[PDB]
Amino acid sequence: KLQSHNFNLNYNLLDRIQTHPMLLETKPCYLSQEESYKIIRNHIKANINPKFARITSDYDFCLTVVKVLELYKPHEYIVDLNAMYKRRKPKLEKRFQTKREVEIYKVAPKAYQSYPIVEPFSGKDVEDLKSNIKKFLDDLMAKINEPLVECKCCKGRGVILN
Amino acid sequence: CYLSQEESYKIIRNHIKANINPKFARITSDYDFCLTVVKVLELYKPHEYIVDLNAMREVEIYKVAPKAYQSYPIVEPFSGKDVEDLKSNIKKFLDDLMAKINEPLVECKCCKGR
Amino acid sequence: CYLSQEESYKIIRNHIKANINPKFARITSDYDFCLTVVKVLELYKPHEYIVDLNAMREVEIYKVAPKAYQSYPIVEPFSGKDVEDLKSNIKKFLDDLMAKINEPLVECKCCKGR
Amino acid sequence: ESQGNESDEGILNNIKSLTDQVNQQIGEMTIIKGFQQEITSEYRSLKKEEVSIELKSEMAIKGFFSDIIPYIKKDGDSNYYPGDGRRKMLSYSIYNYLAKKKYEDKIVIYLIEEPEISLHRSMQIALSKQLFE
Repeated sequence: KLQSHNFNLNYNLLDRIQTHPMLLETKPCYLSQEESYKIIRNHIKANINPKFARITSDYDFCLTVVKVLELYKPHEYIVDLNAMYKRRKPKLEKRFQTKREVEIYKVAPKAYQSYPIVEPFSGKDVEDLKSNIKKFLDDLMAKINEPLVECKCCKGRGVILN
Repeated sequence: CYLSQEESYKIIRNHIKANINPKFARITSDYDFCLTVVKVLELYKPHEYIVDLNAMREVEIYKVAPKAYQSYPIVEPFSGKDVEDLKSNIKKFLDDLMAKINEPLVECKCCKGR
Repeated sequence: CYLSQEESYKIIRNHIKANINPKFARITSDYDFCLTVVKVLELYKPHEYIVDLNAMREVEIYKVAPKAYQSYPIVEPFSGKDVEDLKSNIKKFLDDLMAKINEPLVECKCCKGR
Repeated sequence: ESQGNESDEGILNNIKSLTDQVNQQIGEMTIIKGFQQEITSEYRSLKKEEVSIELKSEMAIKGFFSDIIPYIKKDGDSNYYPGDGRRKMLSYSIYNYLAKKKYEDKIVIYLIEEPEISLHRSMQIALSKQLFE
């Protein structure tokens, strides 16, 4: 059946000596750090529903996807365009917003700002590693594709399945 | 004997800080020029965050300022006929106000907090 | 099995803010890098400033910080052999810590709190 | 030079916490986070260096002492102003204030050259009283 894997993988330095290279695939393995982040970033770009969630910052060093939820009543509030400066007189302006965006998932291949570092993918077998990647990949996608309407009974607060 | 604007704001701030129910509400901004109270939209109080680790919309009630500052509401200077009229008026104002702050949150039905 | 240095600080802050009793103790510095809760060296709780208008040394208890910051005592990472053992340890430390902070003030005896 | 008591020390530490929170809050803005994230990518594309670019207020980094300045505040007015003649007059009171309590260990000689330049004649008489009376 062979490895049949496009992505490269690594093994423990100590346990390689006693084994054979052809027998390395069945032994426990872990994926690379940047490789793990690259896999997650590439799948997210291809799989997220644009309506349900929006990806704000995708970079080689950071990744942020936020959840877009629509408030049934169009939210209206007042903003100040002079709020960045204290001395001059305030000037008010009306703004209507309908899609309130909340941060859901964010990750980085390495320590950058406050982003959480992605953990490397690990598996006892190359196919076991693939299943672990697939299961976690589907879990993340499922969190992204959660439906989004706000409660009429529960004004404000959060979301209800739809 | 009408209380002025500044010390009227002082007693509300001191009373709010003194008797508040942190399980039900919290103070975000506590400044001599502005005061903000928000509602804790979160569950029962004892050790909720301590159990979810094992498994591994903001709202405001009262805003007040002694003087015009940003968009904060202006505090009203307490007025009354005499000293005991102030004491009665101030007392009832604080309780009805602060009952609103410490009022237990609405379960809100269909969203059940989500 | 031990919790992270920052995570250890995070839970104490969130839970201290939860059950804090404004009658006995007050939270002064509440920042992502430091935390300082002091006692209320003051008399009975309800309606003192009100009777004041009718008439007409601060002590810190807990100081913690996730990282070395100013002179704040450093936080300790919750370490447990078993995760449930850690959960029992984290709870016991918190009640011991927070029963201390809610302990009613001493009567002050000789100087009568003056 | 002035003595610092414990209460002032507590206020000094409290201010440092406030300025730190200001810098932390700046980094929490979306437009600030958006710019510094992409400008980091632009820099990384320029040169493969492992750095990050952050926007912080200069005062919050150096400390409140770095940019503290006197403000001539007219009584009954809440506005703070950086007039011009009052600046010249107040600049002399700083010299007056320092003269009293700055150099107690040396002989201080003042070389005042043409003080009347761009000075109102009423202020010239005021300076005359300071020099001789």
